Amino acid sequence: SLFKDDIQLNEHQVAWYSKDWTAVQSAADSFKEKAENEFFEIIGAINNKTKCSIAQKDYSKFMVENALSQFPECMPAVYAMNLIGSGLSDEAHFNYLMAAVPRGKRYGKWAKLVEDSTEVLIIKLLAKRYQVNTNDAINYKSILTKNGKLPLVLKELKGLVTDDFLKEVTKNVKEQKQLKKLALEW
Amino acid sequence: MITVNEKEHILEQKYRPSTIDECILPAFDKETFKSITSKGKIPHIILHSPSPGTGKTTVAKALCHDVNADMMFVNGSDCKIDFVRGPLTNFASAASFDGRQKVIVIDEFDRSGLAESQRHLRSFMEAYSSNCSIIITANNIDGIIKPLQSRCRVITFGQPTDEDKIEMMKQMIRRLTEICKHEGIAIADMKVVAALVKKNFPDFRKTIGELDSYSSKGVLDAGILSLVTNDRGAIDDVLESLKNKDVKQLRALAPKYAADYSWFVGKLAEEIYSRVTPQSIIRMYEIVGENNQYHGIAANTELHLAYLFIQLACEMQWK
Amino acid sequence: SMITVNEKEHILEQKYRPSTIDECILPAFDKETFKSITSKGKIPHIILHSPSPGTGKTTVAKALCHDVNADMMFVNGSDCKIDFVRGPLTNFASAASFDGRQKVIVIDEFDRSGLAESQRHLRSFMEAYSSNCSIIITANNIDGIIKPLQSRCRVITFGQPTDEDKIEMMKQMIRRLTEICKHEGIAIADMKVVAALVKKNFPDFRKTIGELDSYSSKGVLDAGILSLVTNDRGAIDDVLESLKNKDVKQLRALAPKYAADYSWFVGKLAEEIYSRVTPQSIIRMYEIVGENNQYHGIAANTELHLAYLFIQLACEMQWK
Amino acid sequence: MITVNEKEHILEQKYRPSTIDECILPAFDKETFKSITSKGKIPHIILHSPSPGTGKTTVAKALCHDVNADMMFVNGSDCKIDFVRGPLTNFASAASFDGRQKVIVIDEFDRSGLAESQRHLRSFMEAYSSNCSIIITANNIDGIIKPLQSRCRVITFGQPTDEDKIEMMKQMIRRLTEICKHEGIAIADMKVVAALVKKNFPDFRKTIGELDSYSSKGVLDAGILSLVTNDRGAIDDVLESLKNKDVKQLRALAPKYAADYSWFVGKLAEEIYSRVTPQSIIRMYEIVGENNQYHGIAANTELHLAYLFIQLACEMQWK
Amino acid sequence: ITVNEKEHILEQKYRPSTIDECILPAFDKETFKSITSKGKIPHIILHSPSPGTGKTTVAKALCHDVNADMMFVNGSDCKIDFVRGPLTNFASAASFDGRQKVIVIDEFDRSGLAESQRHLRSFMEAYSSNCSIIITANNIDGIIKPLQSRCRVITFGQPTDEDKIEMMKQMIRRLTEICKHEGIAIADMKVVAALVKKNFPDFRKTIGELDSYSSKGVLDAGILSLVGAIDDVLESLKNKDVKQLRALAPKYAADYSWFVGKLAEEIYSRVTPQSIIRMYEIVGENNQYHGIAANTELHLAYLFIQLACEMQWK
Amino acid sequence: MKLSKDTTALLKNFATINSGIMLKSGQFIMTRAVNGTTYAEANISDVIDFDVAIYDLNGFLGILSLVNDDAEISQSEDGNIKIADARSTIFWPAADPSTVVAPNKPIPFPVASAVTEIKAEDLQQLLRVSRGLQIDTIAITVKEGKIVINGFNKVEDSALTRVKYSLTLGDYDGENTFNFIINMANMKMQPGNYKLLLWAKGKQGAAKFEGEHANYVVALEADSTHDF
Amino acid sequence: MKLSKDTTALLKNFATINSGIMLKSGQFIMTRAVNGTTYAEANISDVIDFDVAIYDLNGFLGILSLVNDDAEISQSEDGNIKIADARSTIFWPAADPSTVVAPNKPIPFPVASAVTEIKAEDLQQLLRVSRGLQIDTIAITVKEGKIVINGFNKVEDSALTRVKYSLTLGDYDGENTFNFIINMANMKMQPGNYKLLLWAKGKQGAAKFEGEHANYVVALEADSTHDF
DNA sequence: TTTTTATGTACTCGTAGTGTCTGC
DNA sequence: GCAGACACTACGAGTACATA
Ligand SMILES: Nc1ncnc2c1ncn2[C@@H]1O[C@H](COP(=O)(O)OP(=O)(O)O)[C@@H](O)[C@H]1O
Ligand SMILES: [Mg+2]
Ligand SMILES: [Mg+2]
Ligand SMILES: [Mg+2]
Ligand SMILES: [Mg+2]
Repeated sequence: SLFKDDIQLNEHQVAWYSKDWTAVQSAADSFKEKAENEFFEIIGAINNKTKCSIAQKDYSKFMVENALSQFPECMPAVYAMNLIGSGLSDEAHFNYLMAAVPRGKRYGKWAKLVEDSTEVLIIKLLAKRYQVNTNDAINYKSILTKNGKLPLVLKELKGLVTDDFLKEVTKNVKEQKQLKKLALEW
Repeated sequence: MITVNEKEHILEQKYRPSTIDECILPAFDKETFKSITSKGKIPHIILHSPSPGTGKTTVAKALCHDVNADMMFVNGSDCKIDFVRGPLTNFASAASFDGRQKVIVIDEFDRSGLAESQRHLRSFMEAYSSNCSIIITANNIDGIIKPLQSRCRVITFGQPTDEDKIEMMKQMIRRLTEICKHEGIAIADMKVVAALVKKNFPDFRKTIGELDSYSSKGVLDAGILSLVTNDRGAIDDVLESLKNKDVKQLRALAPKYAADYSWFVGKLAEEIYSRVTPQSIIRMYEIVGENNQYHGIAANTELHLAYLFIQLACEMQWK
Repeated sequence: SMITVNEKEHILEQKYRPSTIDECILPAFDKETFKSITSKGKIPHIILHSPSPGTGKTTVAKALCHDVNADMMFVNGSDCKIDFVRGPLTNFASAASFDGRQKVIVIDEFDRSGLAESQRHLRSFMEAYSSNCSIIITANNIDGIIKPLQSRCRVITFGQPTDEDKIEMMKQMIRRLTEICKHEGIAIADMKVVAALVKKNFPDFRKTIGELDSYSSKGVLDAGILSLVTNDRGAIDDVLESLKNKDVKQLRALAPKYAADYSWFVGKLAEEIYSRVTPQSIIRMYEIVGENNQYHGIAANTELHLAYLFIQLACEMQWK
Repeated sequence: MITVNEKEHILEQKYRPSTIDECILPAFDKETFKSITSKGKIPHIILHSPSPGTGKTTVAKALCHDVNADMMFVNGSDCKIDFVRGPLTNFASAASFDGRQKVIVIDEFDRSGLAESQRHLRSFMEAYSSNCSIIITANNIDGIIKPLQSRCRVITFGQPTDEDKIEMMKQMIRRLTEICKHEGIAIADMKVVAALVKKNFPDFRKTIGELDSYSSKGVLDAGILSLVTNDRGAIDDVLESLKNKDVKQLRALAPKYAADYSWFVGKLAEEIYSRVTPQSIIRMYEIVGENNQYHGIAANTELHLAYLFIQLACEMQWK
Repeated sequence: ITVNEKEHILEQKYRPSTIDECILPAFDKETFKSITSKGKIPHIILHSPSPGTGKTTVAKALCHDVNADMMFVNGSDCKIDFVRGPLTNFASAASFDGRQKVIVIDEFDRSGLAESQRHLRSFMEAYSSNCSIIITANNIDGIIKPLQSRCRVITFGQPTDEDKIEMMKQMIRRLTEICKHEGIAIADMKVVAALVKKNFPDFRKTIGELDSYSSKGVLDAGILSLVGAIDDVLESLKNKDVKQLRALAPKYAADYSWFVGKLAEEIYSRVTPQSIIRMYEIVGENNQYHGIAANTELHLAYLFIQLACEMQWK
Repeated sequence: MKLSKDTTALLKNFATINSGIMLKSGQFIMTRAVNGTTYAEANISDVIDFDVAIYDLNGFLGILSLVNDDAEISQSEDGNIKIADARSTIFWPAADPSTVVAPNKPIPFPVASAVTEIKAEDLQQLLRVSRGLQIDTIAITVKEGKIVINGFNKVEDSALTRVKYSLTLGDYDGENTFNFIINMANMKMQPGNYKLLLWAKGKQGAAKFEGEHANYVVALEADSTHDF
Repeated sequence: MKLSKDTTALLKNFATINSGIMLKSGQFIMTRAVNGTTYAEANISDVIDFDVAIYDLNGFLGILSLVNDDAEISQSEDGNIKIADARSTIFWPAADPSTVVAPNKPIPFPVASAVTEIKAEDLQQLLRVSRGLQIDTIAITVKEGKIVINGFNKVEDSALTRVKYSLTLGDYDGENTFNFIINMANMKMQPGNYKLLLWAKGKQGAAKFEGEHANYVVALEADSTHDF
């Protein structure tokens, strides 16, 4: 900045006035906050018997049913809507779930399985190599573990872990680590 | 007093209000809009309402008309990233030699596939805010990214109070009466106008459309009232047969509605919902869901609908 | 003869397509509104919809343009993507006709979800060019049209006649089918055939004409064609008498006989048992037979399914 | 007279009928096809039947042959919406310099994922109806959307009358004799051929397939007849295990009779009617009829049979 | 005996390569050899409700004895864009050495492959002059009816008494040869006979248990007692851990048809008799209403709730 | 019958108006856009010797570019279009005449309400300036004795009041006052000098461009003004 | 050892047939499609001195394209492969040879029952016309004494009735009659001239294309007809 | 108070690679 | 006359929907 004066502009003004569209793209990606949802305002109405009209709100049978399926008191209604409610309207689905699900303040955290990304990768590798289903692959993994041939088999299969395969293994970019984990597999 | 555009032949397009005072809005919304027009400068506004025909585009143009702004009306679906990089920058950076505030109206900007462009727009707002303002209108507010919603004054149309609704409906009755008088439509019974207003609320566009449709013979008398207060797709015969547990009439009615099974089942559930006990609501939705789930599976469809009728007639507890 | 004939078409329902509103067989209120529109000289935005096919939505959409003498652009709705709207449709709506006619866009079958975004681009379009051009949409599923577009159009629901309207429409369709048979060379040896064809496929006039062409393979509509149309596959005396006697073994023997044409058998059986049983037994008969017919396409052994139905009926019916 | 495709080694594909007269069809349906051929123009047709091997594809190709039509055969599972915008529109818009009718055969067009494509067809079939017609063949008519069914002549196969069935079985026996003559198979007992035809009706494809199967020795003696009648032996082991309430043997016998579940439930009702006390007949019919009518939605067949065995062993009283 | 030294799994290392090497019932082996003698191969569905009898092995052996250019496809991998792509390219193109081409689709009833089967409907008639398909299935009802019409359905097994004793003899001899080849010592031939008897006719499970025991080098008590694939679900049912069962439902939501039968089998031993009957009722109703359910995860979760609440473990 | 490169360039320019064309035996070709905005007619050197409808004119011109310039176009024995080259032959499909939107008869333009002339240089400058200032509409009007073309950008200027370009053709000795708006998208013609005829009768109107080889009729915008 | 850019461009073409490749000691490379519908071979300049199996060939060639042309390629001490070049060094995992589909045996193509030639320009014109006319299969046969290639669109022409394209390749001189059908999807060859050897006997046969860089053999379609 | 099932199909947007013609 | 500009296509990302 040769001109040592200037009130100085923000990054957006510098990007736009200069018409450097890469700086404009970065400034726009600055606002790339993502993932907005208000499904739990609907579920609360189902749980707390609040008044709530879905004639103007977005509805999700999968999200509503999976949220209500976290507590056994609602499992009868979720089961019924999972059997005979698939061909119902979203309004009808919501109406039934309000009429049937018993009242209760039950909000909590969903039950999610925490997986060994390395073990998932090993099972997927064994299923790809031997063209078997998932449980057959797990049985192969058990047999190769209790035989000591697993380091040998993993060594023979280390070349099969392409960078697209790791996308199927796990979306966490820390997948790079497993990559090195598989590079050092001897 | 009323705004008439002789270029338009469609009634709802011919009588589009041109001023904030002419629009039929909630009291607080109209007060805020009058304040905006009085203070002389227009902020960044987002007018949204999922219910169509409440007045978003009308109010945007009326704000621009009251402020006497240099308005650039743009179809939101055409406001792609190149439009922001080009025409919007060209309009923002152009010098104004008349003191008119520059305002960009982006009508119906709630497309998800434009999110990226919207992000660019946000950055645009941080560079040319001192030169122009933006009035977005939308139906799905979730189609507008969160930074845009946060940077603007978000006004939710079609969300009135009960007294607001009474006042708006009286104003709409008066406006339809003035439209009839301008159009040469004789009003023999104001109950027709009242029924139209109450039936098509809060969609005013659809209200004026219904007025144009039912005012075909030029007179609004008791016949048009009976036509408006009617339901041409009413299912009442099936509902009354179920209420009476009339097996003969249900057996006769099964083939009448068996042709459009999906639509009839939907409408029948929708109608029974409001006329039965809560536990009857549970049972009705279970019965209807099962019967519809086995639609393509059953052999005789008319028999399947008669089976549904028997189930409902036996298990329903009408309030 | 006041019946339009597309000489270039061989399929019956395409050959005999009405070209004016008066020729169209419509409910009273709908035809009245269409005559009113054609009388007003200008066409607003319209949506002709019905879950039932073959009610006349496309026919009336073309006939309105014909009567008003409108410069029409007939577009397959499924090709009406957003770039097509941004291109030829905008140019057509903004430009004027060389002869001063009103321009109308007919978007036939516009009720796909994949076009919703395109429909979104339309909701400003329809307000920008409403002075010069209008849009007439055809739909089967109204929910395939976004609610703003419904708000912008006059929505007209086909296939919703009154009882007297339905009687009159069936009379008119019978007369039209008789005139079409006269033109085509189909001898009508029994008018009951045409009446049953009209009553059977109502309100699908396209299916009506198509089935008229189907059952006219022998050039005549005699009594055999009537037995085929109404599905008259005989009597159910053995089953009924064995149910009344509670002859379980006879019913086990009779199941495979009627296992073949299950839908006809179950319908006829319901119709016959309805009259020969006590009112208390009528509800239970409908319950049993409805469950059995509902689970048909799932039952692995249809003969065993019919045996199960027979046993239930023979045990639970009270034969008056 | 019999049509032979020497490039085919599979017997059911080698002797595919090439004309309508060579087909074995009900009287009225064959008459309809002959009328369509005599007129010279083919309409939009939907040949359907849930029973495979009734001749829908055969009759489509035979119609196109007898009419001498410019045919485009297409696997319906590939007829996506771009396949209609491209190949189908190119084929239909091409001219007919020789006066031949253009017909598109969409074979097996009943996948749900094609619905949108089918929707795109309902205007297509009306734009090109002057020169191009479509012949859809399906197993599940519910996979064809209602507008397409409205635009077509729907012809349901595999649903003949008793006289039609007698005549078709006669013709099928004679055709099988001709096929065994051509192929070099010795028929030492015509009752074997009659047994094949009466067993596999109306799936003629499976009739010829089982003819190929049992003619491994080149001759059809009376010993093959006991193998064709498909009696599959008796079921004394399961009945005794049910009488003794021996759960382990029932679990062991479940995968055995999971081979042909339909035949097994039939034989089970037929036999166990005699071995349970008269007071248990209604309950046993309830159990067996439910287990049979819920089979098409049972994921695990062996588990379904185990469940049936447990219900019977727990609730039945034996003589 | 056929051996593949490149393989490290015994069931992949010692897989029979011909029909004769397979330990099958007399009638089944005779029909297979007649089919191979016929010269060509039609579309065939090998069905075996009882596992481990060797439908994959018999399919590969058919391809080997008829000398066919075989492409082996796992059913779960046989998605529709794979059928449109490589499979079409294989079936429409002739072989360099004039052999008949054959596609082997293993366990075609396992997953959401119904659209692939409905696609295969026309595929099989479009290329029948050059390519045949051999589908293997444990539950024949998983194969759509048009494919069953287009294929010859061969149901496996159900051996006679003489067939059973001869097959057990052949399996004992094969196990002895495999032990001699792998260097494993047989302390008692009665133990080998008892293993073959215990796991008959699940030969694959026998070879799998042998491969599990392989690390020792001898054969002693491989019949064990203690020392599963559903251990997590079983333990969480015993503990009445509703949250862990809810978390486990999506894991086995993959192959419900296999999991539900495996669950019934594993529960049958560890619970009281009246609870055996009750488990069969609950699991059977759940399996019965599976075709209606839209999300198998929730269906499996409800089954877990019911079983956990009603089981009286021993 | 060969196709001189001038004929092929003319056919390409026509393809920009309609994806398909219906050319009959002679030396006269014509096309009209499916949305009825522009129409074109022209005489050319090469002689058409058989009637045939092309569904995809652009692909036909592509395959023509794929062979030698002296290729021989004829009607194949099957009835298609045979392009004979040195070693190769291309068979292009003949479309059904009903599947191509084409004019029924050469539409005769009425007697003009105003006449002027556009030099090819002025037209090229107008097009290049349209690329530059991004003007999307034009207005043929009168400016104190002369006939002028005003160029506006309707995206940023919706009322057509801020003139971005201005061109002066000839003078207007008449007494009428008109303002014919034309959308730039409908200017599908190739460069050259054009006698510009303008016809208007109340609600009806059109603008014809007569060139030495081709004539182009263009529909005016709905909100054009005139007093004829 | 380094891979000259001609070797790299050849391997990029060999990746179009098989996603991986197995390189064995020598100055010779080969690959075949996993379904066995096409196989390729090529004598290459750069010497391969150690056996190495590459499962991901395209990613490996992307690694190659980045780090210079004189890149030293070898196998690493641990067991993988190493690519060192002045500024950088990259390690790539060496896959087991059983993980890559290799043709195992170099197919000794028999003495051709028919021989012809096709120039690079003819092949380019054919590919362009096929991209234009939607042509997906070709048929090499004998027409009026010359050897011709007829291009068909098998989609709209299931029986190969209407010939859409035709090309001549010279006289035949022989005494046999044939019609070898080739699906265009199986021709992954790079542009250039090709000596075409068509061999057939009974039910077996193949079509070999000897090029200026590599030889590509392809399998005939099912219903190919010959009288050898 | 929390928060996403697999497969197949369809559409739109942005951008980068790519081919091809042309202006001082 | 050849860089550059103009247009066209191929592909990744995001969204949406039906059915299981
Ligand atoms: N009949 C048989 N004879 C010999 N070994 C068999 C037989 N059946 C299965 N096996 C063993 O099982 C393994 C593969 O079994 P597989 O064919 O997958 O059975 P399934 O398909 O029923 O699970 C092979 O390694 C083989 O050793
Ligand atoms: Mg608006
Ligand atoms: Mg229609
Ligand atoms: Mg078929
Ligand atoms: Mg297996």
